[PDB]
Amino acid sequence: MSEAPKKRWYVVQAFSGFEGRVATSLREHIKLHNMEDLFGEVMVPTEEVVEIRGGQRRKSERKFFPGYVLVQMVMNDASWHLVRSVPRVMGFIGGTSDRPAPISDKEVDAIMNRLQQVGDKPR
Repeated sequence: MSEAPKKRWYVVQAFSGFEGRVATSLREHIKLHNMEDLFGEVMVPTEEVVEIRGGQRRKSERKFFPGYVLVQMVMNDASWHLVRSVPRVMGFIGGTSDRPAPISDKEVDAIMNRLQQVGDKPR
C-alpha cells in the first residue's frame, strides 16, 4: 500500500459459553472470504472448557469478563459485514453499533491482563 497499514483492536460481543466457538467461526468466515489479511491476532479471554477448580467461596465473585473478545484487524465494509454474518454474535463494542471506536494497543493488553489476575488472597 502507498501508505503503511495500521492495525487496530476491535471488541466483539458474543453470547457467554459460545465466546470460544465464536472466535473459531471467524477463522472459517475469514478463511472463506480470505479476510485473514485484515485479522491479525484474535484474543480469547474464555476457554472452550472449564476447570474443575472454582471460587473458594460461593460469595466470592469472578473477575472474568465472558461475552467480550478482542481482535486486531482493519475496520472496513468487508470485515464489518463479515462479523455480522458470524453466528452467535451480539455485535461490536464502540461508540455506535455500526462502527466500533478503535482503542490503543496497550488498552487491549490491560483487558487480557485482568483475566490473568487471580484472587490468590481473597478477603
